Amino acid sequence: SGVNNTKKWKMEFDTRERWENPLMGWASTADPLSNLVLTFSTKEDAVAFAEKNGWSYDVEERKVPKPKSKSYGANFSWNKRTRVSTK
Amino acid sequence: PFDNTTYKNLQHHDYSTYTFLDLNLDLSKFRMPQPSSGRESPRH
Repeated sequence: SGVNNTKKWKMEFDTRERWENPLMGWASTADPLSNLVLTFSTKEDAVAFAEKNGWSYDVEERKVPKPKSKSYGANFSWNKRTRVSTK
Repeated sequence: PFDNTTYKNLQHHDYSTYTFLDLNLDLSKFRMPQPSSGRESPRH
């Protein structure tokens, strides 16, 4: 439930081939950027960094949880369906 | 004659297994019509 890892913007790169190492079965890669992840305060900072380095990019808009209407009292409604059958 | 020496609550010595529910059944003709929430149950 913690939300502390949804604070900052991230920039990552497209996943490329990983294959099994013949000797051991380890995951081999030839992609130098496979582990590169950058952190940005705002979407504008990330886009500006991508532009100056020449990377094409996709930006996904931030998803914020909808504000909900919570009410303990609704659990015991006289005539509504929100009445709970168990606690 | 005022007698403060005898226990007068001896009827319950003769109560049985359905006394309470038999009385509840007897009282059913005296009750006001129940109110309604407007649906059969919260699951309707």
